[PDB]
Amino acid sequence: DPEIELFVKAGSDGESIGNCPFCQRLFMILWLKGVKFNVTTVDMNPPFLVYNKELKTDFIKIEEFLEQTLAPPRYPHLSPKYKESFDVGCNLFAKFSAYIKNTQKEANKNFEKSLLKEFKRLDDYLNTPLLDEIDPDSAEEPPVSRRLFLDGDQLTLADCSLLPKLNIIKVAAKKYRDFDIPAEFSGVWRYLHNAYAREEFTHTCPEDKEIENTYANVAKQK
Ligand SMILES: O=C(O)c1cc(S)ccc1[N+](=O)[O-]
Repeated sequence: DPEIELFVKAGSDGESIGNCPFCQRLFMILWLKGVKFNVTTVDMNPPFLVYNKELKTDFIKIEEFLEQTLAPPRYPHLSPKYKESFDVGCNLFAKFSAYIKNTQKEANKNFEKSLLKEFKRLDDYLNTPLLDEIDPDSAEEPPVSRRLFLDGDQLTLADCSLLPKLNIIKVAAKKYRDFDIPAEFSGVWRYLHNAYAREEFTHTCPEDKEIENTYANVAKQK
């Protein structure tokens, strides 16, 4: 295979994995490709990629590049089967971003509700059986989805995008707003339990502190 170096943002010691959810997304893509690569952290905007001596910089170009040039059969395809696997998480980070930046405590419930509404949209998607889901015993569509991840039972590009952002939301909102993702979002929790069991996700996460540091001067209410 090719010679690859991924440059990611460094954490507060200038060495550890810092909070950069697109860097984690690319780290996941390369890991899931099953390709050799090195990861370098930068105490400097990341991620950047060196692929056979060429510097690449535009994330979208990079993601397209990798999916197209690291292809089957040597490498797994990572594009999701269903376009909505991508589309479901579209406003979730923005709602979190407004919630975590709000400094008016009496507005907290309104911003939290707006975040919960997006989590509900995600939960519904994760509970709705995909068109390809067939119960192995009855051959009926299951009544509630059982698939591991967004698109099916493998990690896809959808998950490499969404998972890093959900980790940030989970960590930062718990730290600064005492927020827990409701237990009643059983679809969301099944997905998170499955994801946190995969090392491509957990071992590319920065330490929670790095994410807490990102929000330390925005999330304190006044
Ligand atoms: O980067 C985002 O905020 C994001 C945007 C869209 S349109 C879909 C999924 C996403 N995920 O997964 O994070």
